[PDB]
Amino acid sequence: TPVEEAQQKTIEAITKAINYMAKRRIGALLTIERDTGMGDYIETGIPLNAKVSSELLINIFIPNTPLHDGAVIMKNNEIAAAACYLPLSESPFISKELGTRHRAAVGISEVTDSLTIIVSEETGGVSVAKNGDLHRELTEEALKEMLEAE
Amino acid sequence: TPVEEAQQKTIEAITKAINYMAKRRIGALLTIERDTGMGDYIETGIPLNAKVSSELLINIFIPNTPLHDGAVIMKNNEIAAAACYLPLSESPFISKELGTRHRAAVGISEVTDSLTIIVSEETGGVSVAKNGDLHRELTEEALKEMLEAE
Ligand SMILES: CC(C)NC(=O)Nc1ccccc1
Ligand SMILES: [Mg+2]
Repeated sequence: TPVEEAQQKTIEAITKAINYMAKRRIGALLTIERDTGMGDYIETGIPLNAKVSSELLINIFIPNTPLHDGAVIMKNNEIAAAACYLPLSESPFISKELGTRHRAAVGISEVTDSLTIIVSEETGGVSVAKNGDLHRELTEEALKEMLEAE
Repeated sequence: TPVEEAQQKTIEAITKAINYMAKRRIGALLTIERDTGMGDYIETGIPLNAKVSSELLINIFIPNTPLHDGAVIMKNNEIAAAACYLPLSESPFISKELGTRHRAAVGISEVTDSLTIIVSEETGGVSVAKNGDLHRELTEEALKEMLEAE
């Protein structure tokens, strides 16, 4: 159906952008709003309300640019805003070598049902935060399964 | 009115982005649609349909990124698409040292009433193409006045 084709197109756009950033070890933080509304965090960023594309996602996260500092938040199949604030987790159970990008992803996942994708700037490793937990060292197959499950 | 305030915000966003890119010698090609519809050219690019911001305009044009090659086309207060094709002018009044961005800008200006801004990656100079003419080496003040008058 139209809705299904649109969801698959967005999943493909995300995975392509994530693959590009993982290869180049470009740090990234991408939160997908679900049932819990995140308007209050969207409002902290730069409004975009833009169509999703792998190209736009990549251009947002390029290091040392206006938009790369903070989270992209997606809502209703669009990029709602970039450079958004997310709350930092105080969980003592996050791997100690990880920094604020991952703690922000876990933090928003503690108070929403959202799914957040993180690319490490140190390793290019890809992880997902959901329900207060961080799922690390994901393959492409694993991230896709997570997006389809979501 | 709200229409006039939105226009002023878009002009402020455009001028801030152009000023930033000029200082850094970031090549840019930005066409503002007017009364002649540019749908045929918009459809050649990557759709964004995004709210304008100086930050997004800058991020689009960062060298060696997916979106930087080709024109950004704006429709009113939105970035409609990036990496768009524009036709190349054959006018003999284009300085011979100028490259394809300037020739594309004059080209679209010959078949539309649009206003196109170009930042040279060679010199950082700012120019505008309108009605088949290229006006070069604009001050910040002159550009803003041209946009306000448009
Ligand atoms: C060089 C690596 C880091 N290449 C990848 O493509 N990794 C990756 C990990 C999770 C999801 C998608 C891609
Ligand atoms: Mg002059």
